[PDB]
Amino acid sequence: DMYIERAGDITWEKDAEVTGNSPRLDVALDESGDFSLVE
Amino acid sequence: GETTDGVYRVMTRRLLGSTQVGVGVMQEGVFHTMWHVTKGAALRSGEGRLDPYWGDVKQDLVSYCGPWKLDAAWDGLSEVQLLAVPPGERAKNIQTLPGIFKTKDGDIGAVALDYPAGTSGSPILDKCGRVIGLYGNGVVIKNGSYVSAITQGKRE
Ligand SMILES: COC[C@H]1CN(c2ccccn2)CCO1
Repeated sequence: DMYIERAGDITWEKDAEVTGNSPRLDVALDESGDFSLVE
Repeated sequence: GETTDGVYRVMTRRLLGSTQVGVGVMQEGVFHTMWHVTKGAALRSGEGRLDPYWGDVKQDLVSYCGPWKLDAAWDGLSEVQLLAVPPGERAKNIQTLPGIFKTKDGDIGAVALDYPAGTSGSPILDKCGRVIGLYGNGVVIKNGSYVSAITQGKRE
């Protein structure tokens, strides 16, 4: 069986670690909910 | 069980030890997570039971105890925060500027942050703290890096 356990509040943290890029990708979504790249 | 608003880990004792299969959001008495985390199964919160209420495999979303409540949207311009809850690790906010998933049915925001599979269902937030979507359904691009969609449901 699956169970839930609290992990925290949902708040914006000022001065959180800023990382990650912003790629623009052509993608397709199938009936099973799987995303794939369109080329 | 615990009905306080906040982020929660989705755990299972079926496998070896206690394993974290995902994360979710409690808001207005409803638990929100990704479909691939629970497969639509019932959830336990202490002595209490959470039953599925709405779900969709294509959207890869599921709600418990009531209808989907999260309706905030990425403004398409500003940085956001992934409130990542990794297996066995403390909740941690990560700021990023989202990319774009261009589909035949419109554009969706995307976050290029790489975390373990059991981090699926972690909320993405705007500057106001509102949940604009869940992290965990995406694609693996050329250089093997992971890019998740900012997956948001519909509030009826
Ligand atoms: C090279 O690919 C790395 C993994 C990343 N995965 C994730 C990551 C975060 C949340 C859900 N799934 C999907 C499977 O591939």
